[PDB]
Order: sequence, then C-alpha cells, then structure tokens
Amino acid sequence: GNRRIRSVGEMAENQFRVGLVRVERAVKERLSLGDLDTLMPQDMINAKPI
Amino acid sequence: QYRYTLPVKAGEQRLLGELTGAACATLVAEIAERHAGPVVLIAPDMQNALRLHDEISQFTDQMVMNLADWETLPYDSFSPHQDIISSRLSTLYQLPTMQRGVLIVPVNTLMQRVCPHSFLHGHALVMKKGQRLSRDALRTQLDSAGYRHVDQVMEHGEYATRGALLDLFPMGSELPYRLDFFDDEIDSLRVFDVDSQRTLEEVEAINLLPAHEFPTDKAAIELFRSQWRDTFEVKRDPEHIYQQVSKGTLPAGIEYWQPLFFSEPLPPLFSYFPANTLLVNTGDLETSAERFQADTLARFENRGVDPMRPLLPPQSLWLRVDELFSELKNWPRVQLKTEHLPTKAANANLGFQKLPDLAVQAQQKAPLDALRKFLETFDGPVVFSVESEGRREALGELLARIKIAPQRIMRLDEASDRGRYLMIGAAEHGFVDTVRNLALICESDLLGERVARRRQDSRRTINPDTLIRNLAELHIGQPVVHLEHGVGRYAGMTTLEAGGITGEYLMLTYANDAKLYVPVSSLHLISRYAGGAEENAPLHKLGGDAWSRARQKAAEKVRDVAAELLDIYAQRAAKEGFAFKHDREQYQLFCDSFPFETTPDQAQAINAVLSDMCQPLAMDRLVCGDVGFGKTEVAMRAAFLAVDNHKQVAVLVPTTLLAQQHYDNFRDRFANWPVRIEMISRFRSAKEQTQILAEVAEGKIDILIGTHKLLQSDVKFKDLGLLIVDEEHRFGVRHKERIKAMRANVDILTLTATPIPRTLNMAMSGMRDLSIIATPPARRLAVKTFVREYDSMVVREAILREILRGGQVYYLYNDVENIQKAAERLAELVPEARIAIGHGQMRERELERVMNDFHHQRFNVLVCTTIIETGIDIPTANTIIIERADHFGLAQLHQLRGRVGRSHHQAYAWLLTPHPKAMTTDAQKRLEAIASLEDLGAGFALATHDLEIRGAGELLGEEQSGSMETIGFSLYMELLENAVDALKAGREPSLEDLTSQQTEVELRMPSLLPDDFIPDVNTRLSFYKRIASAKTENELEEIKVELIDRFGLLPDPARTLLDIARLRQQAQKLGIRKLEGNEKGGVIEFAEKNHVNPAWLIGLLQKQPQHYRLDGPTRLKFIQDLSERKTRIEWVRQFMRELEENAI
Ligand SMILES: Nc1ncnc2c1ncn2[C@@H]1O[C@H](COP(=O)(O)OP(=O)(O)OP(=O)(O)O)[C@@H](O)[C@H]1O
Ligand SMILES: [Mg+2]
Repeated sequence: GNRRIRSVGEMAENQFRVGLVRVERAVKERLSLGDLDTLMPQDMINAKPI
Repeated sequence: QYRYTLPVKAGEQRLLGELTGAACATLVAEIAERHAGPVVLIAPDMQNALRLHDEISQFTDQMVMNLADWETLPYDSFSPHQDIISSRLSTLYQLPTMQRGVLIVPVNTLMQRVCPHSFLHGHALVMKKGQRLSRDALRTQLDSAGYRHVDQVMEHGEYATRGALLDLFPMGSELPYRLDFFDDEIDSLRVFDVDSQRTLEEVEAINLLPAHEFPTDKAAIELFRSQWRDTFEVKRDPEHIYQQVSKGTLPAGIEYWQPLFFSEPLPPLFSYFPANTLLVNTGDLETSAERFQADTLARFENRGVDPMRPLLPPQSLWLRVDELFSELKNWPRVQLKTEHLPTKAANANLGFQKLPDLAVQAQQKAPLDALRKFLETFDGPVVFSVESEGRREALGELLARIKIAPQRIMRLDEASDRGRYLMIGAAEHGFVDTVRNLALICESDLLGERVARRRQDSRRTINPDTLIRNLAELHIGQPVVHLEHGVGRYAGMTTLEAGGITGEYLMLTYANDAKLYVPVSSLHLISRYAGGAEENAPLHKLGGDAWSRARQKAAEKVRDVAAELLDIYAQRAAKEGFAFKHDREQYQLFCDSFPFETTPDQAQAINAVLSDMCQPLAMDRLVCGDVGFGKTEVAMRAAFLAVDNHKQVAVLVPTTLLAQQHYDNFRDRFANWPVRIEMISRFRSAKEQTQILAEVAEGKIDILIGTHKLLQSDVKFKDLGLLIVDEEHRFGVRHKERIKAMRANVDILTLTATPIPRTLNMAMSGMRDLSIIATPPARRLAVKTFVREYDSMVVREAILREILRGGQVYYLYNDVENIQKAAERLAELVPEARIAIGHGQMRERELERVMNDFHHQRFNVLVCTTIIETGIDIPTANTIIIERADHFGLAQLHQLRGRVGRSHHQAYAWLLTPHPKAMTTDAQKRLEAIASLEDLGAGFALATHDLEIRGAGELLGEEQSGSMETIGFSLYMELLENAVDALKAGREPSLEDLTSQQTEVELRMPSLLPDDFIPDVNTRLSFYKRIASAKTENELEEIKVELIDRFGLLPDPARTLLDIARLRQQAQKLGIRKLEGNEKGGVIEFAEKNHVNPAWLIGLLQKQPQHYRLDGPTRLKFIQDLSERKTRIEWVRQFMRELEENAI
C-alpha cells in the first residue's frame, strides 16, 4: 500500500514532460525576441529536445 | 568701465536679461574678474553645474571649482566613496577664507546641510607654506581644539608654541610636526620624532582630514547611540544599523544618518561662506528647490517602510525651501536669465542675440554658404570656439575652403574690430553679442539638424480594384488579399478564445494549410482580389520561407583555409622585417603632448613595442590588458614611431562608432605633426571614399582608420608599415589576415582586452609576443556589479542615481525590432531623463548625430544594442544597465562592464536577468563568475578562463574557439619550416600573387583539392602553386597525369579546379578580364583591348534578346538555366570557343 507501479505510460510521459519543459523555455525566448508579427509556430518550436 | 554695477548689500538682486546660450559663461567670467572676493555660482542642477565648470574655465583663469557632492541619491544605500570626502572636506576648510575664485554648487548640494563648524576647525589641519598666519592664532585655535601645551609632544591632542617654532601632535596621525612661523607666516613642515625631536622630512603642505564625514571615535559612537535611543527604537538584529555601528562597522549608506553624531544642528552650508560673496544664479531656484524637495519627500515616504534601517525626516538632513529662501535673502545676488526683463534699477538687458541660420550640408555644391555669406556682412570680430585641440585642424581645413584663417586667442577680450579668431574651450552654443558687436560661433552651430526620413509617396492604396467595403457577402473559397501577407482563401466565420475573451474571426487558408484568423473588429485590413484570377489565384506562405531557405546554403566547404593560412605565414616568416628609426627628442615631444603619466606597466608595454619595432624582424604582438587601462595610447606611441618614418599606419576597428571615436582621438593626439589622418567606413559617402582611396594609393594619407571596409581589396596602400588591430576579439581570422596577406613583412600590433581563445593560446605558445597591462592608471575604481531579476523599481532607482549625479547611462537592450518600444516604455517610466536610441541599423546620418549628441551631454540615457561593446569611451557615462544579461558571453559581459568607470567616479553596472525559472544553468554560472571577478586586472584571468573551457580552435584554420581536433603546434612549426625552406629556395610567388593577376573566374562553385585527397598541406600547396602558375594547357595536362598517378582518381572539386585554371589560361589570352557564373546566369567582363567580335556581339544581342544584355562598357550579362554545374562549365567553355573562332 506504500509501493506503487509506474509502467510504460507514466515513465515515458515523464520524459515527454521533461522534453516539453525545454521546448517551452525555447518558445518563451523565441517569443520575447524581436519581430513577432511574422513568426509562425513551426519556425518557433524545436522538435529536438522532445 | 563696464556695462552694469554689481550689487553689494544684504540681499539685493540684479536681474540680467537676454543672455542666450554660452553667455552665462562669459558673464560669470566677467563678474568673477571684476569682484574683490569670492563668487558662488548656484547652478540649477548638477548636470548644468558640470557643464558650467568647463565653460567658465574657458573664458577666464580664476580657480573655478565645484563642491564634490555625495553622488548618492536621497536616503540611498551606497557610501560616498571616501576619496570624494577627502575633496568634500578640504573645500569646506578653505571656504571660510577663499579670497578670489568661483565655487560652483548645484541646488542639490546647496540645500544640503554640512558638518557644523567645530568638527572642522577641531578635527583637521590643512596648511600650505603660503599661509600667512601668526603663532598665537594657531595657539588659540588649538586651544579651542582642546590640545594641551606640552613642550615634549608625544600623544594625541598636544601642541606647543616655543620661541619661533610650533609643535603639534595631531588627533589624526601619530607623528608630531614642527612648524616654524616667521613674520606672520608659516615656514616649515618638519616631521620630527615622537621623542627624539629630529626632523625626518621637510614638507610644504600638510593635510590631516578625517576620512569620514562624521566623528567616528568612541565618544561620538556613544553620542550616536544616545540620539538613536532618543529618536528611533532599537531592535535586536545583527543587521540593524544601531548594532552595526555599535559593533564598530559602518553600514553602507551611513552618511544619511549624519545629524545624530553631532548633537548640534547641522549648519545650512551658508555659515561656511565668506564675509562678502556674490551669489550668481543660473536659470531659476524657486523652481528647482521645490522639485528637489518633492523628490526628497517621495524618497522619504518610499523608504519610510522597512522598520529595519529607519530614516530621519528630510528637515533633519536638508534645508526646507522656506529656509533656503530665508537665507538667499542674506547674500547679494545676481541672476542670469535668458529673457527680456522690462525696465528698472536692479535690472538690466545685455543685447545677446542668437546666431543667424548657420548650418552646412554636402547637398549644395557650395556647402559653406551660410558662413560665407555671414562672415562678409559682419563688421565685428568673430570667435570660433572650437571644442578640442585636434578639432581646430578639423576646423582649420574647412575654413581654408573659403579663405578664412583664424588666429588663436586665449582670452575672449583679445578680439579686434575686424578679425576671425578661434579659441579652445568647451562652449556649446553661439551668440551674437550685439553690445560690443562680437560673435561666438560654437562648433554646434555648424551642424544644425538632420531632417531625413521624409519618405516616399504612397504606402497604401484606397478603393482601387477591390474596395473591400465588405459587408460580408464573400463566398467560401473566394481568394482574398491580406495587406501584410498576400493572397489567401477566405474559409468562413469562426469563434475563438484568446485568453479571456471570446471573439468572432475570419478564417483564411494560406499555403500548407496554415490558417490565419483575423478579428471582425479589424476586417478593413482585408481587401478583395484584383488580378482577375479568382480561380487562378496563387497562395503565399505565412511568415515567409526565411527559415526554410536558410538551410539551402552551404556544406561544400567552398574554400580550403589551411593552404591559404599556411602560405600567408610562410611568406611572413621568410621576408626580413623593417627596422624603424627612432629619434629621441622628436619622439620626446610626442610624449610631452600626453596629458597624463604612463603607469609603470604601460610604459613597459610601450618600451617593449618600440624595442621590437626597431628590430630587423617583423613584430606580432598582443597587448592584452584590462579594459580602460590605456591600451590605446600604446597604439599612438607606436603609430608615431611608424609614421615618423613615412610609413602609413593602418588602424583596423570592428565597428563604425569605434572608428569615429578613434578618428577623433587620433586627430586630437596628432594635432600638430604633419600626418593626415582619415577614416573610411560606411559613414563616409561614396564621393569621400573614392577620394580617400586615391589619396592612400598616391601615399598622402598617413593613418587610415577603418572598419572592415578597409580590407576590401580596393584599398591599396603605398608603403604600409604598421597594422593596429583594435578589439580583435572579433574579425574572425580572414579579416585579420587579409591585410597581412598583401604585405607580408608588415608589423602588427594587436590590441585587445579579452583575446579570443585562438589568439590567446597562440600568444601563450610563443607564436606571437604578449605584453600584459596591469596597474590601473590613476583613480579607477573597480566597477560594482549587481545581478538582479529585472525590476522597474531597480531600473528607475539606478537611472535616477546616475542622472541626479549628472553622468549618463548606457541602457543596453540588444534587440533592434523592439528597441523603439523599449525606449518608449523607458521614457514613460522615467520622465526625468532624456532618452535616445542608438543601434547600427539606422540611416547612419542619424547614428552620427545620436552618438555625437551623446558625447555632448545633450541627452542622458542611451538605449543601445551591443554596438557599444567595443570601446566607446564617453568618460561621463557611469552606469550600464544590461537588459537581458543571461545570453552574453563572459568576454562580452566584461567588455560591456568596462564601458563604465573610465574616470574617478565610482560606476555601477547592473546585469538584469529574467526571473530564474527560465535561465539555463550555464547562464547562472556565467553571471556568478562575472559578478565574482569585480576587480581590476580581471580581464586576462577571464580570457584564460574562457580559453581552457572553450578551447583554442584550429591553429591553421578558421574557427577561433573550439576543441575540434586542430593540428598540433609541434607539427605546425615543422610544417611551416618546410614551407619556408621550399618557398625561399624555389622563390615562387605567394598564392595571393596567383590570386592578384588571376583573371577572376569566380563562378561560385567549389574548386579546391580536398583534404583527404592530398593530406599533406605543404604538398597540396605546392600543387596549388604549380597549377595556378601553369601557363600552357600541356603543362596543365602534365599536372593532371602526374596527379592522377600520384593520387589516383580526381575528385570533382579537383577536376573543376583544373578546368577553371584552364579557362583562366584561355580568357587571359582572350581579353576576358572577369568572368562569372551562378544558378541563373552570370556576367562576362571584357578588357579594353579584347578579342570579341562586336558584330557577333550585336548578333548575340538581337537573335537572343532573352539571353544577352550589355550593361556597361565591358559587362555582358548572360542568363541561362545553369541548374547543373557541369552544364554551367560546358556552357562557359563553349561560349568562349564560339568567341575564339570569331576572335579578331
Ligand atoms: N597612464 C594613464 N594615466 C591616466 N589616465 C590614462 C593613462 N593612460 C590612459 N589614460 C586614460 O584612460 C582612458 C582609457 O582609454 P583608452 O582608449 O586610452 O584605453 P582603453 O579604453 O582601454 O582602450 P579601448 O578604447 O581599446 O578600450 C583614456 O581616456 C586615457 O586618456
Ligand atoms: Mg582601442
């Protein structure tokens, strides 16, 4: 009742969240940088740290 | 006789009128000279005071001196930097008896209270030999000081007056001193022993001032505590200033708890004034005292929170404006105000009209029209008041253009009825003194204004093909034009959320199905289609394809750098250097023009540079020294040695503003020696560059300061003799070598503060010399670094602390698109400041104006990018505020921190960071490192820290900083020695020579011998030489077969190199002087005596109008679908052959 099971889904979701934190940090920097009015999300996020 | 009478009575005023700009200066000079006693100039604000301290000193010679105020803000948290106090007390000790001169105080200091007597004539003694004072006067003043008459002075508070000699053992020091008054005068300062009474040293002037503004001994501490328990309440905490003082330490802002220490109210500073001053005003006081009182009250209530560290009322440390005007009815006063005062006694009008419209511009063929027409119609004299010394020459060769040669006068009343004179000072605006007919034309009245950015007609079209009236009726799929993004397809209404609002939007589908929603409140931004192609309409991509197409470029390593660098160094190590000639006295005069003293490490670097230049080898020296240590004067004292042998120095700086600053500084320093200095950059227009280059080539310009425009292959020096790279932690490599490549034996003097790792390792391995600079020059203080999360209150407090001191602020922002909004936000945050924007993407005649005005204090805060990262001086700027310091290198942060300081003022530097939930770990590591090393001489340690982490790049390639598997130095010296021996024996020309006469066949398609194909850099270089020197196709074929034998198959870059050299061989014989090629076509440039059939040429033009166009005397542009490089090659070869069969 004190030891619990984290199988495939929970573990991989944790790593996905770890990647998503770096993604959203990079998104925040890219937004605060200049020239907002011609950005698009594809040219904004990086699919590397996921 | 004079114009008006000064007043001498209780508080009678004299209003003087009409005095326009920089005439307050001449009036106060006149007043200071005509008055038998002191003159106290009460400026309205510290800024103005500082300005006046430079202007007045130009028009007279009385000792004009400020009163060095605590540069803190009311109830601030910083100490007044003890040096300041050593000049804030000494003034006060002389103030009761100053017999002549001008003391300049703003009202920031005038309203303040100062030490109240006693403590000054008790805990101090300033006395120079020219103190005509008796024995018994000192006796009674030491009696009031409480000293005891002891014949054998041994401990503190003891004095003696025996015979003619007077002895003292002062409160401050542990040494007794013998005085020897003769005939109502002091005659000796004999440092005699505590007991032996034997003189150790005879001095002329003695200074024993307290090193704190308030008494610090035990009795005063007990008094402070008692007054504290009287007024405030003590809390038990080791940080409360009650316990801090009690434990003996003094807190940070302890000066603002001054009045507690004394138990007698602080005198209003007016008790310190002499018997008969004459307060000269400026502007207004019953308006600026009120503003300062309001700001002080605001600070008192702002910080009247924080039970820790509580505050006295402003009445207790500042005069109240009511008292201040109770006291300015106790001194005879003269007000200088710039407006027509009607008529009465105690009032007068001095006709001081403004100058006419004086301005110049290069637009008219006659630029000097305003002046040439003003200076004939002027019966009176004219004085030109140029700013610096060197600027005189920059104004002496401009008035030669209209035949006016100004004498130099010293005092303004040397002018005649009719003459042009110039004087050197710091005045800022002209005036036509129509009383005595004279005129003063300051240099800021020849550079009036800039009026560009007047645009072009139409940025919008209204009601044309598609009105866009749009009461929505549009169908679905109907093409539509958004004004900013182009054509899309309207795909219906929709409803959206946007973070708290539910709205209705229009639905537009661009390419790749990337949808754009536009609000219905702003549907007028949308127009209907116009091309008549409502079924054949295109579709743009939103946001462009900048991100997509940026990866199209590269990966061909189009040029091998190892061969070029090895050949450059090999040509370097072969040729014998130039051994300059050194003339002792003729360089002694250049040394004497230096208004400073060379610190014993700068004078060591200078001696090393000179004794290295005067050797038969070629210098290559790095002068790594911490920022602001005077590295530039090393460059000037080497530049003098160079150009005194007629040798064409060339200074290379990596930005335009630094180029402009160095141009001004070099004209200042070489302001008498006949060396013509010029600057080439993008500031200089194309009718100035095309003359500077002709001058250089003919060899008349003798120093050429330039940005990368210098190293652009059209700049041919006559006799280059010295190269001074400045701020070399830029430039890459090819820029540093592009000037060494044309002239090998040139001397390089590489100035930097944080050398980039490649050229720091390469200095630490003996390839270059290194001459560090330590011992910060005179009175520099390590800049205080603060790292905070960004905060509007922190920004406001920092800015006001700098501005109310009078200095200026760099507010580094580093984002060009948002810098306009950032400056607007800043100017709404701090209404008290004056703000301008500076960044290297303006029309450059705006950037000239901005950084000129900054140098002349015309605004305070400069919202700037990292264009100020490279050594902008501005010695008044004493606060940088780095907006987003988390993304900056250590070297970058150090150079930015080094912009402030530069003078005796303590200078703060803030590194604002975003809130730490979004800063990488490396960022906090960088920031804590750069905040740790807040000292002097930290630059070289930081550079050798940046190296060792970053690691030096290739020793024989580009890419200065990185591990990346270089070639070894131990291998490199052997490789270079092999190159040197083969070269000299062989005597082949450099590769650059084979580049020089090369008929350019830049077809921008890769052409080199690949590294794996011929690994030995030396042998590959030998093939480069023998190929480009092959002057027969048979020789080329012999090279081809030998290379096939020695290394097998020929890769594509190698065979293209062979074919391109073939085409060279052909085209040089033909008459094609420069041939091109690209994806879509190219241009062929013929020579003057070409072998091209012109009948065939017109035939090309007229049977193929879509392929051949002549644009220039020899420029034949061809356009073909050169989408395959092999097809490109066959096209150009076949073209030439078709020409050569018709060659004539
Ligand atoms: N020995 C010295 N004593 C006092 N002041 C000096 C001395 N040497 C230089 N200075 C002053 O210090 C300032 C330093 O500016 P300078 O450009 O000469 O060096 P630097 O600023 O380190 O070089 P850079 O502009 O490349 O950073 C100059 O204004 C100079 O007048
Ligand atoms: Mg420099």
